[PDB]
Amino acid sequence: QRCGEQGSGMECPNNLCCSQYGYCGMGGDYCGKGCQNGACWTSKRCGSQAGGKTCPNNHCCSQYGHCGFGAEYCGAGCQGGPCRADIKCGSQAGGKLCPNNLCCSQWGYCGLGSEFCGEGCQNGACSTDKPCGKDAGGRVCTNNYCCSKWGSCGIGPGYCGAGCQSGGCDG
Amino acid sequence: QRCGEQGSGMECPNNLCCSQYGYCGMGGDYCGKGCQNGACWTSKRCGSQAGGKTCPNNHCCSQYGHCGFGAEYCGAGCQGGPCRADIKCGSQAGGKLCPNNLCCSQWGYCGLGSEFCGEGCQNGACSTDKPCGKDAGGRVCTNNYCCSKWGSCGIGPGYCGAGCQSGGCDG
Ligand SMILES: CC(=O)N[C@H]1[C@H](OC[C@H]2O[C@@H](O[C@H]3[C@H](O)[C@@H](O)[C@H](O)O[C@@H]3CO)[C@H](O)[C@@H](O)[C@H]2O)O[C@H](CO)[C@@H](O)[C@@H]1O
Ligand SMILES: CC(=O)N[C@H]1[C@H](OC[C@H]2O[C@@H](O[C@H]3[C@H](O)[C@@H](O)[C@H](O)O[C@@H]3CO)[C@H](O)[C@@H](O)[C@H]2O)O[C@H](CO)[C@@H](O)[C@@H]1O
Repeated sequence: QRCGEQGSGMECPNNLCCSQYGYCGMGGDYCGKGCQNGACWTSKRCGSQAGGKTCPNNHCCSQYGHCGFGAEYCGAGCQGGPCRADIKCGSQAGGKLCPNNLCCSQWGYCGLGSEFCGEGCQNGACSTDKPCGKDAGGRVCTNNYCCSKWGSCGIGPGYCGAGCQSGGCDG
Repeated sequence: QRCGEQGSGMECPNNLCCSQYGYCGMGGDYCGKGCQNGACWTSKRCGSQAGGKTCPNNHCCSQYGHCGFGAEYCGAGCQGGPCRADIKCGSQAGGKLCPNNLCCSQWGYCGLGSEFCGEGCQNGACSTDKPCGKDAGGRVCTNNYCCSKWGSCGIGPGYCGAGCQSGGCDG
């Protein structure tokens, strides 16, 4: 239920602002001073102008490095988030990965749903579930995901714990 | 640190899958059966198809009522979320309010950032706190937000509890 640092990076539903103390709400108490994520009155920096950091809550990063929605943020110059432009990736783009765990279609563009994560998916939250490791001819996961003992890619102690074949192993 | 139901409608950062058990991670144990939000393998339903339902994590609802990202989703047809087309609202669109607490600009389009939430903001998460209640001519807030004791609009205990002048007051 807590959010921000007090909630492990958690986000509030419906763009609700996460107060500096880690609770979800709307109003100055949450959206004002110390706002962690959500519709912060005080807009979060991103991309080029902010060390490459991405926007939380899947907001778009304007050409100016500010987080939000609308033509201004998602239109021309958008550096991140659901940009109105099509985001290239995969072999077709220097082997690039999609941002914020987006899947890369076989056609070389970023997205989510069966058309992007389905078959041909190059990276991101692909739902194909290709095996990795000892039995996959030594295959390693994409996105530094952890290859578990059963030889599946994922993130969470069950994938990254002891017996973590490769990737972001805790162990 | 719980997501979905077990964490009060809370969502994971970076489109991480909220498991049936309320924990964030990626993989089948998270993104497969039971997934409550995030980049679930079997995409969430929305729109007119699912009773008017919005998409979690600010995903787009395609014309067919499935949640995701990419041309197919946010492109033509888009029913909700950060569509490619501009979302009209306010007095221009029949006093229509923006979805997901988005701000309705002075011009009749939804968004987040100083441009939609500042001067002229019509509904949604405006950063401007127009006073409500007794000391405001008995003005009421937009979106059924709670007019608080001290005379401010917001959501959360402080605003909707004891001294809630109007709105989504509980007590
Ligand atoms: C979309 C976006 O990221 N807006 C930022 C804003 O952008 C910084 C640049 O602003 C340009 O001027 C904007 C101005 O801010 C708007 O109010 C106006 O309506 O449109 C013009 C378009 O150019 C300047 O040209 C440029 O020098 C930058 O300053 O910055 C503010 C904070 O400064 C931010 O809150 C907002 O999200
Ligand atoms: C954008 C969207 O909502 N996609 C839905 C899809 O929507 C109905 C249409 O499905 C098309 O089929 C998909 C196919 O399932 C994808 O895997 C493939 O890569 O692309 C096509 C085109 O989007 C039909 O061709 C079209 O006529 C519509 O009926 O429905 C599917 C379930 O059928 C859903 O999984 C997908 O997320």
